[PDB]
Amino acid sequence: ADLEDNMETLNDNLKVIEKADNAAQVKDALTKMAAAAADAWSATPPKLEDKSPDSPEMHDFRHGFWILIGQIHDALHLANECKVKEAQAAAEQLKTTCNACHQKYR
Amino acid sequence: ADLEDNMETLNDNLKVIEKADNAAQVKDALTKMAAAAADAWSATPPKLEDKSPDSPEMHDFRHGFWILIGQIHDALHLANECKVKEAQAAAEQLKTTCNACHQKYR
Amino acid sequence: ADLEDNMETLNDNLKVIEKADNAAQVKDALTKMAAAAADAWSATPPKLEDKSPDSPEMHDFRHGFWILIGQIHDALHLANECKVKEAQAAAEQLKTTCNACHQKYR
Amino acid sequence: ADLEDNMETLNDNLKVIEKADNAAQVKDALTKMAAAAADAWSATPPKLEDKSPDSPEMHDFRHGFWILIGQIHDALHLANECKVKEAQAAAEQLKTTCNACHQKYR
Ligand code: HEM
Ligand code: HEM
Ligand code: HEM
Ligand code: HEM
Ligand SMILES: *C1=CC(=O)N(CCCCN2C(=O)C=C(*)C2=O)C1=O
Ligand SMILES: *C1=CC(=O)N(CCCCN2C(=O)C=C(*)C2=O)C1=O
Ligand SMILES: [Zn+2]
Ligand SMILES: [Zn+2]
Ligand SMILES: [Zn+2]
Ligand SMILES: [Zn+2]
Repeated sequence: ADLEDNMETLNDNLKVIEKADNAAQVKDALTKMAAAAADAWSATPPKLEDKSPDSPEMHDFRHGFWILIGQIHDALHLANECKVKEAQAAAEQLKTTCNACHQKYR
Repeated sequence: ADLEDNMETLNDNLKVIEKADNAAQVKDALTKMAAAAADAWSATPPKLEDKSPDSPEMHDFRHGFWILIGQIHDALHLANECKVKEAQAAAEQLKTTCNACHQKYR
Repeated sequence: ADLEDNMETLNDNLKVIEKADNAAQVKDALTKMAAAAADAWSATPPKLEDKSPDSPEMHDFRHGFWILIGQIHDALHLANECKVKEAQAAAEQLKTTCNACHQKYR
Repeated sequence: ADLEDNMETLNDNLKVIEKADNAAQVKDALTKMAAAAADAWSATPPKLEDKSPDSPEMHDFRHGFWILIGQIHDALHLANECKVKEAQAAAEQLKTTCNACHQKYR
């Protein structure tokens, strides 16, 4: 999937989680988020088109995905344990990682 | 790329790290490994081909890559700090993750 | 040290980081936060003094420290890399973790 | 507690995790190991007393506890999801981290 589509998948599923009634819905969403974040790994964002892959900027760009992936991984544990409110909080909190990357690279 | 080729990227780059003389070499190899781990995320392994994308087995299989990716993330920081020896040890330590997945799923 | 004293140390050093114009000062402050956060691990806050040490509340309280500890760990690598602004932003970001625990447990 | 006593707690609990019959027994042991590893954070090992608190050795020593704490955290989630063989597997894998530290500093 292209970068924009993975980003839409991340946005859609954060909202699903916010509004979720049960653990299954939160798990399903976090699962789709993980897959989207992992597929985005390799993408070159428009603002860095003129920079190579091994470029310093691209390393720092990709670093935000390691952070996101890790927060997704741990939130899915909280959902697996039926700790719905807790998993919803972890999801709300990882917005800071979304925002930081957008602020610098969108 | 396919799962086999991602494994070859992981294997190859690990020996590069093993034998490397400087930080830049280790950084480049970890970067390639991180892309290959992320790309592997959604692969279905030959031995789980009778299991569904949402099944305990496929969740456990992907969990192994969350762990791998985490370890590669940290190892790159060590490489970035030019802590080459400490980076090669992390790369050695994460081989436990490679092998753990293999024993269960290869 | 007690929990209040660890909280003062976390806060005081977060302010040092915000004010800092160099990596050395951010590193040192992140190091002291790490120590304060690990020392707070086993504290029982007043609002949970009526709860079992194995309660879901107490497990969730300690989980907030795990999150904080890992955010400090990553920010410190950023600081070791002389990514002064990126380390400051990470420190800014982990305030969400401080805020979340406080709102539930203080 | 002092470094030696926390190391006893780490070692005793590992062996309890080995032999455990149920998830409750693994959860409880891992909880105890988390606390022991967090309490050990600050400790100056005998082999490094003559080093500065901000020497590379001490930074590296503390780093190993970050790695250990994150691994205990993840295993505890597996134990809480009743994935007892997977939590036992994760626990017995900790020894990669235990051994690496002992090799350099014990
Ligand atoms: C975190 C979970 C997260 C969300 C949510 C998110 C959403 C998001 C949207 C809705 C867009 C707009 C899509 C569009 O083009 O209309 C968007 C765009 C970009 N993002 Fe994002 N994003 C989240 C996380 C992250 C992270 C962690 C990074 C960088 C590491 C990142 C980056 C970007 C970039 C670049 C774009 C613009 C891409 C484009 O338009 O082609 N996001 N995101
Ligand atoms: C860790 C860094 C890592 C390495 C290195 C590695 C290597 C590796 C090789 C060389 C192969 C054989 C490829 C072939 O075509 O014969 C192989 C195969 C598989 N692996 Fe692997 N592998 C590493 C990590 C991991 C992890 C973390 C997992 C699971 C989460 C995993 C899984 C597998 C599977 C399944 C195979 C078989 C694939 C096939 O036959 O098509 N590996 N790996
Ligand atoms: C994150 C870096 C963080 C900061 C900063 C912080 C600050 C802070 C202050 C300044 C206080 C007031 C202490 C006082 O009485 O003088 C305070 C108090 C509490 N905190 Fe805190 N705090 C941060 C993080 C966290 C986290 C992550 C948790 C829980 C996981 C947490 C908890 C608490 C609690 C409980 C108190 C009240 C203590 C008491 O009144 O006895 N904090 N924090
Ligand atoms: C990880 C799970 C882990 C285990 C288990 C473990 C065990 C252990 C023992 C049994 C000892 C000696 C016991 C005694 O009573 O003297 C011991 C001692 C030391 N350790 Fe350890 N240890 C584990 C992990 C770690 C980690 C991650 C580190 C460093 C980051 C570490 C370090 C040390 C040191 C230093 C000692 C010697 C203590 C002394 O001589 O005073 N260990 N550990
Ligand atoms: C998902 C979350 C949840 O709480 N449940 C109920 C069954 C889980 C039962 N338990 C334990 O109490 C400990 C492990 C375990 O699996 C879900 O299905
Ligand atoms: C890569 C690793 C390394 O040590 N060096 C040498 C320059 C170090 C520059 N520094 C600091 O000393 C502290 C932060 C920082 O960026 C590399 O180029
Ligand atoms: Zn967690
Ligand atoms: Zn690290
Ligand atoms: Zn990082
Ligand atoms: Zn996990």
